[PDB]
Parts: sequence; structure tokens; C-alpha cells
Amino acid sequence: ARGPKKHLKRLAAPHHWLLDKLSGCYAPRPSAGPHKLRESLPLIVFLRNRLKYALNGREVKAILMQRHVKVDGKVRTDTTYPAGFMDVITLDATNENFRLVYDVKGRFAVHRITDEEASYKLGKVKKVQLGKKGVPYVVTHDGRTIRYPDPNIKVNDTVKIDLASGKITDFIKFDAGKLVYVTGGRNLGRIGTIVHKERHDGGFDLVHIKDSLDNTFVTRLNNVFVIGEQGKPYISLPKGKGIKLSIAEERDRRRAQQGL
Amino acid sequence: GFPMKQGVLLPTRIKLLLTKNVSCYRPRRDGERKRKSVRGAIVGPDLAVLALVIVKKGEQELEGLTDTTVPKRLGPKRANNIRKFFGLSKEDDVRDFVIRREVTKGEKTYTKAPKIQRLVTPQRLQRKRHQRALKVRNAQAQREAAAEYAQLLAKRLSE
Amino acid sequence: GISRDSRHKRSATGAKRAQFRKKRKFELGRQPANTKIGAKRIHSVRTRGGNKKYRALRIETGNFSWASEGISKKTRIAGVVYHPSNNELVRTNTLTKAAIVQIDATPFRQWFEAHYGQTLGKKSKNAERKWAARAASAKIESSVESQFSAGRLYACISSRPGQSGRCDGYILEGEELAFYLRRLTAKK
Amino acid sequence: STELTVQSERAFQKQPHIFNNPKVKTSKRTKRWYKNAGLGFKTPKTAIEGSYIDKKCPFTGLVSIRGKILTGTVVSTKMHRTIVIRRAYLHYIPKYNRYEKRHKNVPVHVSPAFRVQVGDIVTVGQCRPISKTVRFNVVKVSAAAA
Amino acid sequence: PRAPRTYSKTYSTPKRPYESSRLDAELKLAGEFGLKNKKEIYRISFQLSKIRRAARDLLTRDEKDPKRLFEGNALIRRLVRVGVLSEDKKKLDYVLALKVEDFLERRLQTQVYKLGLAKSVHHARVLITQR
RNA sequence: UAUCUGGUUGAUCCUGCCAGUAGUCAUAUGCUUGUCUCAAAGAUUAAGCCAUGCAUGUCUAAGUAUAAGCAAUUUAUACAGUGAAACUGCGAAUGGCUCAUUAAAUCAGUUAUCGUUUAUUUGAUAGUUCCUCUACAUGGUAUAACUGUGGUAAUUCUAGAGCUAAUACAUGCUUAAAAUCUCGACCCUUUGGAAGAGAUGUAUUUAUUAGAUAAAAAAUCAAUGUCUUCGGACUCUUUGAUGAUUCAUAAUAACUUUUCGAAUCGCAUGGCCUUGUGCUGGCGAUGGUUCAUUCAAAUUUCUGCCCUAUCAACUUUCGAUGGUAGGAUAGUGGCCUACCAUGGUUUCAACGGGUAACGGGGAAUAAGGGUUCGAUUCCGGAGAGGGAGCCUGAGAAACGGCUACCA
RNA sequence: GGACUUUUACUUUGAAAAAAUUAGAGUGUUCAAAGCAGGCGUAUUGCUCGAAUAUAUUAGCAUGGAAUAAUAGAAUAGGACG
RNA sequence: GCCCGUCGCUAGUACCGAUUGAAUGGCUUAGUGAGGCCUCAGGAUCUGCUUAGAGAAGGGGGCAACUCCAUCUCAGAGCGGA
RNA sequence: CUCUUAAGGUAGCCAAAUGCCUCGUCAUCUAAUUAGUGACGCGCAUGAAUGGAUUAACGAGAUUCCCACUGUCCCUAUCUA
Ligand SMILES: [Mg+2]
Ligand SMILES: [Mg+2]
Ligand SMILES: [Mg+2]
Ligand SMILES: [Mg+2]
Ligand SMILES: [Mg+2]
Ligand SMILES: [Mg+2]
Ligand SMILES: [Mg+2]
Ligand SMILES: [Mg+2]
Ligand SMILES: [Mg+2]
Ligand SMILES: [Mg+2]
Ligand SMILES: [Mg+2]
Ligand SMILES: [Mg+2]
Ligand SMILES: [Mg+2]
Ligand SMILES: [Mg+2]
Ligand SMILES: [Mg+2]
Ligand SMILES: [Mg+2]
Ligand SMILES: [Mg+2]
Ligand SMILES: [Mg+2]
Ligand SMILES: [Mg+2]
Ligand SMILES: [Mg+2]
Ligand SMILES: [Mg+2]
Ligand SMILES: [Mg+2]
Ligand SMILES: [Mg+2]
Ligand SMILES: [Mg+2]
Ligand SMILES: [Mg+2]
Ligand SMILES: [Mg+2]
Ligand SMILES: [Mg+2]
Ligand SMILES: [Mg+2]
Ligand SMILES: [Mg+2]
Ligand SMILES: [Mg+2]
Ligand SMILES: [Mg+2]
Ligand SMILES: [Mg+2]
Ligand SMILES: [Mg+2]
Ligand SMILES: [Mg+2]
Ligand SMILES: [Mg+2]
Ligand SMILES: [Mg+2]
Ligand SMILES: [Mg+2]
Ligand SMILES: [Mg+2]
Ligand SMILES: [Mg+2]
Ligand SMILES: [Mg+2]
Ligand SMILES: [Mg+2]
Ligand SMILES: [Mg+2]
Ligand SMILES: [Mg+2]
Ligand SMILES: [Mg+2]
Ligand SMILES: [Mg+2]
Ligand SMILES: [Mg+2]
Ligand SMILES: [Mg+2]
Repeated sequence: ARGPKKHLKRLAAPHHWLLDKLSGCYAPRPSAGPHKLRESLPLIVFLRNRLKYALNGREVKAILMQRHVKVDGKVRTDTTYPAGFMDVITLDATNENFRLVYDVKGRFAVHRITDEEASYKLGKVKKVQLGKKGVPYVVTHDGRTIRYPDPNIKVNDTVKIDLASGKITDFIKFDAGKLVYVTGGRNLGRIGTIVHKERHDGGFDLVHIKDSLDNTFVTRLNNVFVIGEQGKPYISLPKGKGIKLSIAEERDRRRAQQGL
Repeated sequence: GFPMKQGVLLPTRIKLLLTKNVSCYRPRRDGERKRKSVRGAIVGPDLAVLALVIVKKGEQELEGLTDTTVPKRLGPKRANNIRKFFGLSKEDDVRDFVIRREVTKGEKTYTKAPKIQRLVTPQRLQRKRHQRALKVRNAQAQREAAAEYAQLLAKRLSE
Repeated sequence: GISRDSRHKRSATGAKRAQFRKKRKFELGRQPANTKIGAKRIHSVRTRGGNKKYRALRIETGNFSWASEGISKKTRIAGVVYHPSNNELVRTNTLTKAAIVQIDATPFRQWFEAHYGQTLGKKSKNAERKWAARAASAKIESSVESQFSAGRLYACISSRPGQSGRCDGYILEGEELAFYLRRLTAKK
Repeated sequence: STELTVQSERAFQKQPHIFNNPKVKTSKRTKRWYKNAGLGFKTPKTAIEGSYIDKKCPFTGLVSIRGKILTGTVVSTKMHRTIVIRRAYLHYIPKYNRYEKRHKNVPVHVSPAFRVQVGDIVTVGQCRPISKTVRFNVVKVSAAAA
Repeated sequence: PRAPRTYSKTYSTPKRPYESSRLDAELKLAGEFGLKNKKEIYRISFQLSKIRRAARDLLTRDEKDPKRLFEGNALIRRLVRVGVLSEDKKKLDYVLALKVEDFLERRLQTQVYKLGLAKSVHHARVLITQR
């Protein structure tokens, strides 16, 4: 259609942002960035929709123009910046460090973290390749390309990055029994050990997943994010440890907790 | 109203497709050529005005032309452009040489002058300085990181 | 202009296809370069997304390769002598990929007769030190040696002039040379 | 229909950048690059100890095999170095809760490595537009009927 | 190019327009609940039809079926919190046989009658629509 | 939310249609019309024609200010606040509108790119540039605005004369150590050996080579590589990804109207001792080549479209199906050309016709199964009076862009 | 221990999937159509549940099943296994 | 009693029909052929490089002799660019 | 139903090479058509081997029109024997 689109009709936006239907015609539309626009979460939704620190859209800029927010240790100023999975977001003038990490429903949840931890990030290697002049490089899902990596790190392995200096510091392989986030799909939000990687030459491998409740489920390899050792996750986890509850089970928990 | 055009030949008006950087046409948007009329370069009786430029002066002054003389408006503004203008040397330092022009408010009179450009400054040399070092530092830091890894690589066989 | 769209084509079934949309630049084609032989003249053409192809209109001197000797020298290019697509390319000496051409031999002579010491089919120690060692590998094909008598070499174009802007190629050897040689006696 | 004497085309026929030095005396007269097509497709002996060229062959040629991998019966062996597959299937019309036999014709390129006659069930693999209608390459051939 | 502010209609009319039977029954409900027009009976008559269907469907599932349970209890639970479904007709079988007045009974208007306040469902109306 | 009733007879029972009845995001119209909320709307006929106004412009602390602007006061004798105008940069390829064309097209779900382009955002990435006495304390011309002499009824027309800028235009310096390779002055004849001369960034173009692998032991010809116990000996020997590659990446010989490798800007004013306006030095901006990313794009696999035989054979006109080679392309491909074959589709409906046909999400109708609708709030396609052509740019075959024909 | 249907149809269970619409849970918009809000309290600097779920019957992919229905194979043995 | 057809009146409908009937749209034979674009040319106007002579400089380092780099100005002889 | 004189023009066809009136009426072709064609028909005085109607092919036959062509004309000039 003659070139890149610049708008987004408020309706064609990602559902997981949870914006209302009426308000205006448009949703922010992620700028170009480190995350796919459908897999991202603009700073403006964060500050105003999830955080409620902003009212207007004007106030979001007014905030960002005050350099009040760092993404991964770099001040970010673009209203429609596409933050995403494992991102950190540091609100300094209020002592808050978060980390975008999924719900159990499928929505980017407000997960506060220590003034530590905001020091690093988990990053799933996407490709690992010989660059020019023989120098090797890996690429994490977040658009980082760190050269000179450990030759043991293959594809689908995750990797501990520092942050304030790039640099990989230790890493986790991809094999049986590792603790894994589910990054997208129907099971978007779940966590749990592997069990089996069903490989299919040609297309789409399948990963059978078991959790700390012995529920089994499968997704694709492009959807599995290794995050640690069974019962040992390298990031603090949101409430409910990515469990999934039958709506029956879900119903019970609300009303019983309710009252006193 | 139509203007002659350098080197069409012809003594009539013809329509031409005109492009950027060509007389009788100022493009309104990058790319816009416009099929506009233009008059021949050959002098005919159809002319309203004829622009002549004096090449050699004759025996008599022309009262309004030869006699009177009118000044340029702006002087040099670049560094060496002042230096070519005053027959100076590289070592001469402009600054105390630039044309100034008096401004008369109504009771207070002040002056003003350009801002010599390409001017060599304390600050500029600091920048080349920084860039240079930046280059060498990273070069060396790269050669350590390369060397470090090439060691990490050897150990991925020895052990 | 030209368009490389498959729309205008009849369908496999034979059916005529109605006009769906208008032509789009992102499927265009351009007019060919029928590169000749003459004083260097290349026009550049601004392709898609920046980029430059180079319409070479006239070419003398292209970079050629002797594959078996491991070197490459830049000869003259005499004319075209054959061409598998259309012989009219020969008649009008147009240079394209897979052309088949006669090229100068003197830079290739000059390399051979200083790398080896031998002349082609008719002091100093460190100079002669090498020579005697580089020998016993100094006998090349007789079909390639005899050519040097005419000071010209049968070569094939492996560049794409109207694109690259370069008329590079390699000197015909081995069984490849046998085949084209054969075609030449039965027409040329 | 029939396979040539190799150099039966106005241009010399060879795999690209597969050189054999005349300066070097050898056993075999000509170097012969072949490969593993993939997916557990075994490149046949015909692809290896043959002298045919065919730049569009899944072995000995410059074409990858990726995407669908379909099977149909052979239905037309008349074109040179490409054939016609029939693919019979069953369409389900919901309303009559029943089925109807439809079919499709897939033009597919067939390497000289395979001697394929009409009636042969054939496995083919999607492989980038070879020509106007052809997107598949005969990659395995199960027997006739005898 | 906004977002369609959605809507739906609350009533339905009878297929046979002139059943003097139904016409009689209707009027009784109009004066024994002080109603304005038929649409007020229609609305609920529609309302009721959607309930019994919802019920009807779940009753065709297996009992212990995840869906039946969540949304069978749910239905009953709502019908209880309102005064339509009695404290122990709390099954799906009873929501089917659930009649009309069962709803119309729980109107503010009828309720204002049902404890002093009004003495007349028509008094009750003109009282409510007047703050 | 599984219902029928009235009309053929003198009466009867059937066939069967007509008629009633109910709904319609279903339009019109007639009469009537008080309050709250919600708020569609020149689609249908004419993608018919359009007065007039508006609908696309854009400035940070950070590219260019000698306004004969404004405020001023600056410590300001280069500039220094604000700032019209103009150059530079970016955007105008988004939106918005409409449904005309379109029936294997579009579109839908589903694939492919080992078949390509990709401004931008994000992350990576540059010691090599001259030369067997070179500006790098910084090279060179030109132009706008502006001044002034002008033309014409007329327009976002512009001429000739005079000025002056840059992150505009055009040039062009620079930086460590080593290593590896060719040319080889010469010495001394053997195991023979060499001084110093050049070349070696990246990108381009062609050729060649490596990119190993399923498990072992010998013999040779060719050119030479370590050593030792000078007889002859060599071991612990080096290499990534994919299901799959002539892959990534590297090497050799060269090629080139030679791509790029900062002559840019804002804030900071510190620190060394020989004290020279010396040497060094911080936080950012704007650029820059390659790669990755991102927002995309272009093709693309599989299956799926309404009425029609009072359309049965169609396709190769002047490419129809395929092979080879080239040309063209961002790139595959009969996309185009040359040559060569005679192939390709069809009663499992090809081909042709119609459509008051943009595809889909979806809408109406509620026992079910179906019937009918979908110009129109979201996705996709297309078009801007009809056609064709092209400029600019990353992106357009663009129409609030241009060029031509037609109206 | 992985891979495993001669070659299919069928059927199960999943995966990759859009929102709005539909069905449908929560929530007193004063009711309702709606909306996706909201709720608790010291209301002098607070706390706090949500924003589910179902549906797609074509085709493709993954998978459990092998009844039904098709399909291949030893007859001049030019058969099978090692 | 029912009832068939010609024939006669009125109105409406479609059919046939001289007009080598007419109109609109799609696709097209042959002939003609704008335009921008690519190419062989053209060269109003501008211009980079080399080179002998002349005037005015400053030393690559000398008791007289010797010799670079940069700039700018008037006859020319060249080979190139826009 | 009748009269002359035996019958009383059927199938067809037409202002036809058969129609006075007549340059018939209507349509069509054209700027205009005593022409041509298609129709109409109480047809002075059409009509069935005194053959009627139809008709492909054929024609130095009579007739109308269209394209082409042209000194037939506007409007004449020049050349050869
Ligand atoms: Mg944005
Ligand atoms: Mg400057
Ligand atoms: Mg169209
Ligand atoms: Mg089915
Ligand atoms: Mg009766
Ligand atoms: Mg009816
Ligand atoms: Mg509308
Ligand atoms: Mg309209
Ligand atoms: Mg648009
Ligand atoms: Mg200049
Ligand atoms: Mg100049
Ligand atoms: Mg100039
Ligand atoms: Mg001027
Ligand atoms: Mg390897
Ligand atoms: Mg490669
Ligand atoms: Mg379809
Ligand atoms: Mg018909
Ligand atoms: Mg191509
Ligand atoms: Mg071909
Ligand atoms: Mg044929
Ligand atoms: Mg039809
Ligand atoms: Mg239409
Ligand atoms: Mg439709
Ligand atoms: Mg639609
Ligand atoms: Mg439809
Ligand atoms: Mg319409
Ligand atoms: Mg368009
Ligand atoms: Mg219009
Ligand atoms: Mg632009
Ligand atoms: Mg246009
Ligand atoms: Mg407009
Ligand atoms: Mg527009
Ligand atoms: Mg308190
Ligand atoms: Mg199965
Ligand atoms: Mg009337
Ligand atoms: Mg008588
Ligand atoms: Mg008779
Ligand atoms: Mg008779
Ligand atoms: Mg008559
Ligand atoms: Mg007559
Ligand atoms: Mg007549
Ligand atoms: Mg006449
Ligand atoms: Mg007779
Ligand atoms: Mg007779
Ligand atoms: Mg005749
Ligand atoms: Mg004549
Ligand atoms: Mg005459």
C-alpha cells in the first residue's frame, strides 16, 4: 500500500493491552524497536493505563520529556517506545524497578523488582552466527547482538545479560527439565518444566510442558523461553507463579478470599 | 512577460519541459518538472525589454550608469574568504579584520559583524582530539576482547 | 514501462485474464544494455531503495582469469566470436554474460615467461632458483599454447556487463575449450 | 521423453564453479558436485554416477526443497524434463453431508535422475518457482504395477 | 471509523396477534401488577424465554460437565439473588418451570405495594416515577 | 424460541396454489410525536458534474542569521537574546474517502523466501586513506534570502545585474606493534642464505580455494615443513549453523569513471609542567559503512468463490506448456529475447457469457438441518474524470506530483 | 531408547491462531441498552479483585485409535528373511 | 344444464418486422501515432588537468654557484569534464 | 336470400414490366426524392401449366443505393502524333 503504515485503529490493537472500545479512533501503535509491535507494550500504556501516573497523553510526554524513565538503564523518551518481555523500566524519582513479564491470562503485568535485579535481564538467543572478520555473535530476542559469546550457547538457549555494560554473564541450555516461561499462544502466561521437545524437520517443533501442579500442555519451540532450573527461576516471578486456574477453581478463590 | 532563454536559438516562444537548476523555472517540490513557455534567444522586434551588459566602456560617461557607483552589501564571512579578501597569511588571525556595520537605534548606536566560519577554535581541536582517542581506545579494547575469547576458545579443546 | 508481472500472461488453462490493477514500479523492467567494444562509457542506473546498477555501454579492457595458473590479468577484449543465445550478438559484437570472446595474450604471455622462464611454443640465481622448481608444471594444454602464437585468447564472459558494469571473464580451458572450439569450425 | 548426449546445446553445459584442472591428470574425467536434498531423501546413484547437468535438480543442482511435500500419481510424461501430476481428493459439501471427487494438476520438474513413466505414484517437494507453472521437484518415485 | 457502540432489543411480540385467550391473560397481568402496556409483559416474556433455553441447553449436557456446573449454578445464583428463584427450587429443573409473574412480582412497583407505602400498585407507580 | 388459518363442492376427502400471520442493522413513505440515554445517515439511481472556503506541513540546548527586524544589554570588536525571510533536513507513500474495475483475480485460513528490497527504531561494527619535500590549528569555489535595474491583463510566472552562509555543493590530511607474503642486492657451494624493496583496511567484479567428518593401515610421483641424538624422525595437531545448500565466515590472483573509514554542532572549563593561549580531558547531539533488529514490502504453497451448456472443446494473435542461454529485475519466473521441442487445461465442467459481484470479520431469520444478505465502524484489495507515462524518494506507477493523448 | 500408517479416507485430542460481533461469567450504568468498570478504609498523602471463559466442524500442521471403506505385495517366482 | 371454435368491440402485453435500424461498453484487424523514459548524436554556455615562455614572491641550504612545496596575473601547445 | 350467364376469384400475390385516379397512403433513404425499397389493398382492369407463389446459381437484360474511383462537372489549362 505505497509504504509503511503509521496509524493504528483502536480495535486492531493488541487485546492484551486492554484499552477500552470507546475513547477515540486510535491506539498508540508501537514505534519501531527491540520488540515486535504486537508483542510490545508502549511506555504510554504503562504510565497511564497500567500505572495511572498519567491521565492525558500530553502528561505521558510531559513525564517522558523529564527523562523520568529508563528502559534497561537507558533513558527513553519516545511515547510509543515498544518495551517488552524481560524489559526493566526504572522509575527513579520514586524508587520503582519493574520488569515486564507476562500474566497468566496473557497481559503484561506490573511486576516490581528489587533495586538489584533491575541490574540484569534474561534473553533468549534467537540466532548465533559467524559475523564478518570471523568474529562470532549471538542475538537475543530483544534486539541485542553481543559478539564473542560462549561457543556452548546454541539456539533457543537463554542467556543472562548484565545491562549496564551489555555482556553475557552465565547462561542456561535448552534441554529436558528446565524452568520455562510461555511467551505467547493459548498458554501465554504459563510456566513450568519441559518434558519433551518433539522435533519436526521442516517446520515447527513441539515442547511438552509440565508445571508445579502436573498439568501438561504443548506449544511451539518459537514460543518457549527458558528461565531456569526446576523450582529455580532466574527472575522473580509474578504472583501465582504462572499457574492457570480452571474458572471453577478461579471462582472459588475470589469469593472465599472475599469476606474478612 | 516571457523571458528569453539562453541558447534555444529561434526567435519565437516555444514550450519546454523545464527541470531543476534551469532558468525561467523554480520547482515547487523536489521532482516537479513543468512544461512552461519560454522565448527564443534571438533578438526580434517582439521584445518588451532587452538586458544588455556593458563589456567595454566608450568615450562618454552615461550620467546614471558609468558615473555613479553602488556598493556590495555583505563582506566575507568564512575564514579564508576574509583572508583572500585582505591578502593575509594563514598565520594572520581573522577576527580583528572583519567588516562591521553601525546600527543607529534613535539614541543608542551599536554595531554588528558576521561570525567567521571554518574558524579554528579551542573547542574544535578538542573534538578531533576526542574522536582520535575514541578510535584508538576501542581499537585496543577490541584487541583485548578478541584475544581474551581466542583464549576461551583454546580452552574449549584443551580441557 | 516494461513490467515483469505475470498478470498479462494467459493462464495455464489458456484463459485470458481481465485487467486487475495498473502497473506498479515495483514490478518494472528496464531496457537492455547491449554493451559494445569501445572507449569506456558506463551509465549508472538508480535502482530500488538507493542502490546502483551500472549500465556499461562501451567497454575495452576487462579483468580476465587463467584458472589453472591461479592468476588474473586485465586484457583488451578483441571482439566476440560466438554466443549461445543469439548469433546477432556476435555479428554486432555485443558483450554479455556467457559471451565467448578473443582477448589479448600479451599480459598472459608476460606472466608465463617470468614465472616459468620458458617461451611459448616456438639471469640471476634467485630468479633461476624458482624457475627450476616451478618447472615440471610448466607444460600447459597444447590447445592453449598454440593460441599465444596469434597473441589472442579464447575466453568466456562470466560477469554481467549491463549490471556489474564490468566485462570480466575467464580464459577457455579444458573440455570447455574443446566444445566451443568444435562449434567454431562448423560455422565461423 | 529421452535424455541427451550432455553437450547437445549451443552453450557448454557444466555445474558452476566446479573446476577440474587440466594441469592435473586424474581418474574421473569431470568433477561431479552432488548433495543431500534433505528430509530423509536419499540421493540416488543416478544423480551421482550420471553425466547429466540440469541446474534445476534437487541433487547436483541449485535448487532447495522447502515447504509442502506432496504426492500424486503421474499423468503425463510428454514434456521434456518436467511432468504432470494428478492429485485426486475429496471435497466435503456440508449441506448434503457428503463428498465429491475433485482433482488438481500439478506441473512438477523431474530430474534426469529418475526414469518416471505414467502411472507411477510420485512424491514431490515445493521448491521456488522454476518456471511459470512449476513449483515442485520429483524427489522420490515408488514403483509401477508390472 | 470509531467503535460500534453496541445495543440489542429487549422484547418480542407474539406470533398469533389475536388470541383472545392470551389477550385476556395479559390484561389480568396488566391490572394485577399495574402495567403500562404489553411491551412490559413482552419484555419479561422474552427475558424468560432466553433463560429457559439457556437452562434447556445445559440440561442436555452431562451432569458434572464443567460448563453445565459453572453456568447452571450461575444462572440459579442470579435468579436467587433477585427474588425470582426460591430458596430451594435451586436446581435447573425448577428454573425451567419458572413462570412469568415470578419476575413481575419482584418489581420495585409491586414491592412498594407489598409493604405499606402505597396501598395500590398504581399509587405505587406514580410514587416511584416521582422521586 | 417443533402451532397455523381463509379461498375450488350441493356436500366430502385429497392435490395444490393464491391469501393471511411473524421478524428484518430493511429502505422508502403516510399520519402522529412529550422526557432520558444511545447516534446511523447522498451506498443503491450518476466512480455523474462541481461555485467557494478549508483539508500538510515542519525548529531543538545542539546544521546556516550582518534582516539597513526586534529587544537590548551582554564583559562581548568574530559570533553570542529573540527571530521574519531563505538555504539545509524530514514529512507530504500516513490518514480520509469511495466500491468502479475485479469470478481462480481479489480475499480467507495456511505455507515459502536455501528467491528479494527494506527510510526508520533497537543493538552491534572502522588505528590501515598519503608517498620514493603533501594546509589537518581545518582546502575550494558557487547560490538563496537580501539590494537594485525589469517585463506581463493575468498565477505560488519570473529575467538580467550585485552580495554572503553550511551537516547544501566539491575537495582532502590522519594512527601503534607485529605477522604473513611476493621481487630480490649480494655469498658459497652445502644442511645452502639472505640484507631491504613492495604489497596486505573496507566496498566493488570475476576466477580459484577452504568450509572436515563412519570406523583403519600402507606404497608412491610431484613441491617442501618441522625437528633431533645429522641418522633419518613427526606425536598430544585445526574448523560453526541447517532437514537440506556452491551457507555463514575465511584464503589466493587481480578488477573499479573507487563506496565508506567525522574538515559537523551544543553544553560543560577540569587536570598535568618545560607556562607555550602547550599537552591532555568530560556529558550529549548530528552523521557514517556493515551486519543484526524493528516497522514493512514483493513475490509465494495448499485448499476454498454466485447464475450459466440457448457456452464443449480451449490455449500457441503477435508465448500458449516446457528445455538451454542471455537480457531485464530488488530478486525467482516465458517477465522479455534468441534458439529448441509440441506441449498446457477440460464432463471431477475447461473455455466463453452473465452479475442490478470488491473478498472476509460479519447481518437477518431462532427446534434442527437451512434460506437470504454483507456499498457501509475492523482486516485485506483497488481507485482518485478516462488511459498511458514518469519524476523525486527508503517507499508511489502517487493524483489535494508532473508529462501526453481522450473527455 | 528414538524414528515407524505400503498408500489413504475416517474419528479423537491439541497446537498456531483478532479484535469488534455472538454465547457467556463478574460488576448495582438509579433500571435498562450499554460500559468495563470497580471495590474497602483512619477517606491527612492509603489498600485492593478484575478486565475470564466458550465458539470456528473447510483446508494445512501435531497426535491417540484402526472398526468401517478403499489401497499395495510371492504365480514362468524376476519372492522373503540372513 | 353444461359447453367448443370462427367471427365482432375495447384495452394491455410480449412477439415478427424494411430501416445494409440506432445507442453504450468491453476486446480487437490494418493504417497513423503524442508523451515521458532509455540510446546514437548535438554542444548555447561553463570547466578540471598538463605544458613552454614573462613579471612579483619565499627558501629545500652556499664566500660566487645549487634547489623544492603553496598561491595568485596576461599571447599559447596540448586531452579531458559538465 | 336473390339476379344475369355456367360458376362467382379459393391458395396466393400487388400501385407489381398488370393500378385509371396516381406524383396513391404509411414507413424508410435524403438538406430536399414524379425516383428506390418495406408495407397497406373493394385490386379502373392481380390470380393459379391461358400457370400462381417461392427460389440458390447464372445475366454485355431493366432499376435504386453505398464504398472506391475519377476532368462528368466547378473550370478550364497543357502536351504528343
Ligand atoms: Mg507511533
Ligand atoms: Mg562550522
Ligand atoms: Mg483496478
Ligand atoms: Mg470432514
Ligand atoms: Mg359452494
Ligand atoms: Mg404469503
Ligand atoms: Mg457512506
Ligand atoms: Mg453515488
Ligand atoms: Mg491509504
Ligand atoms: Mg566560490
Ligand atoms: Mg570552479
Ligand atoms: Mg561553481
Ligand atoms: Mg546571479
Ligand atoms: Mg564443520
Ligand atoms: Mg557465499
Ligand atoms: Mg474463493
Ligand atoms: Mg440467450
Ligand atoms: Mg529474474
Ligand atoms: Mg526458459
Ligand atoms: Mg502445437
Ligand atoms: Mg447469462
Ligand atoms: Mg460492481
Ligand atoms: Mg457479495
Ligand atoms: Mg464488505
Ligand atoms: Mg457473497
Ligand atoms: Mg454500487
Ligand atoms: Mg492507488
Ligand atoms: Mg467525480
Ligand atoms: Mg518524501
Ligand atoms: Mg495517477
Ligand atoms: Mg481532491
Ligand atoms: Mg492523496
Ligand atoms: Mg492516617
Ligand atoms: Mg491420523
Ligand atoms: Mg390509452
Ligand atoms: Mg337465363
Ligand atoms: Mg373458389
Ligand atoms: Mg383450395
Ligand atoms: Mg394492386
Ligand atoms: Mg411501376
Ligand atoms: Mg412497392
Ligand atoms: Mg437518385
Ligand atoms: Mg386451372
Ligand atoms: Mg387455361
Ligand atoms: Mg455479367
Ligand atoms: Mg485524367
Ligand atoms: Mg479536355
